[PDB]
Amino acid sequence: GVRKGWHEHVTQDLRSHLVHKLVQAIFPTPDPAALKDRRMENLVAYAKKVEGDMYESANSRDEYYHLLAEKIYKIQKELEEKRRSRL
Amino acid sequence: GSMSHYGNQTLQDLLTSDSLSHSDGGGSGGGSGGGSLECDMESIIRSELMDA
Repeated sequence: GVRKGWHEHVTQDLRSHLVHKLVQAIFPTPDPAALKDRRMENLVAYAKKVEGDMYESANSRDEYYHLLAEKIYKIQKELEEKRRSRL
Repeated sequence: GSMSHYGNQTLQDLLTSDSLSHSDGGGSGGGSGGGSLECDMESIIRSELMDA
């Protein structure tokens, strides 16, 4: 990873929180304890790869947040409409 | 970020509230009826999770 001055403007808390949402979107968790299930290692792995990718892709944490909020957005509605009304 | 569809404010505001305003919230759930509905979604998910 290259040294981007903006990464000092984003702490683990914010990013790990966004990682958490990535999981909450991909996996409509019934209970916060399903976020510590065996599927979690996999979802959080996906979320970390995803988060890290966009973290490195952006030039501001807000941008990285934005573009990630975009992919998570579409993922949410994708799963919702597919499973609900297109089938 | 992308917003081809400009109606992203719902999701952006959600994040703004949870992540920024509330700051910490790494324990949240709300899947009424369960959370294993992904099903077909898991297929593309396998595709996405496979490679970094």
